[PDB]
Amino acid sequence: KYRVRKNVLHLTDTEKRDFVRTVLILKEKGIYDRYIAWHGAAGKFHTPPGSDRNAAHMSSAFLPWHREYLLRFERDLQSINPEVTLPYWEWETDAQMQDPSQSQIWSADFMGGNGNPIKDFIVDTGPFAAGRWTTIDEQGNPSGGLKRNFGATKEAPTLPTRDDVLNALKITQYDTPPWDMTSQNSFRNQLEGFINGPQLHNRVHRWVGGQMGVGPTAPNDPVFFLHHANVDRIWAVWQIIHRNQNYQPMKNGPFGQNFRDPMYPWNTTPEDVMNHRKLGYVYDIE
Ligand SMILES: [Cu+2]
Ligand SMILES: [Cu+2]
Repeated sequence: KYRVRKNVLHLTDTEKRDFVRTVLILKEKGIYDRYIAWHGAAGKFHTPPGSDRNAAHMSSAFLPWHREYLLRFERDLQSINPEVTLPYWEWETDAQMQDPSQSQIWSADFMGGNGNPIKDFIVDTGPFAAGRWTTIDEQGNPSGGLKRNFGATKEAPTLPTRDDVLNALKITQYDTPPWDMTSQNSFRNQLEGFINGPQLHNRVHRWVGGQMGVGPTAPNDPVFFLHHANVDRIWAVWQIIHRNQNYQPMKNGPFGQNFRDPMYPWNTTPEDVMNHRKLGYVYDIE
């Protein structure tokens, strides 16, 4: 309840400067790379093998997986700078703008801007511009630059709306069998965005483009964590609202998806991260 995750737009220039600096440090130290690989590994871990579901996506573990993932990242920032916490990108408000790409999150002192269509959508502004920040491909080999291409996709010309987010918060069950991308009247499948996809979470990735367009390379873009911080806030808000609801499946789901299963690549369980306050953080909106 001490660490407070703030909205990006409420950040002081110094806070924004300190977040970036710490992320750059994690990168230099070789720590940042551990996160990208954990994510890649996870999406490759199929539950069960042959199934669509994996440890980190397309099933019930989606929400807790990333919560643990973000918890570990924040602790790592914290080891560098005890004053630094993970902010969130409230994409639903930016979506209200005439031109969302005009959001302050993309300023040169923070995330940097859109991709340069002359350099194949390589990002050349900001702290994470090519030549300042090295990227890795799916194979673990250098890929040579952050790429972004906002709203370029026919399927996802726009970010998700405030109404889209409110409509997910109305769903009663955390998830429903068969605990996959076809799960109906499920908050998890809804938020993840497979209901008439891409919506919500999935929709943000498609809208951002570049590495953020494809799962395995998503975290190469530091905006990945800001986005997942916002996703985690929505879940946390749901938990407050539907407080007689609990995680599902409690059992009989596939191994890795149940309440008390370890979440590959770690030993952490969904039970372990069910209460975010217990983890030592809370979002501003409280
Ligand atoms: Cu993920
Ligand atoms: Cu994601």
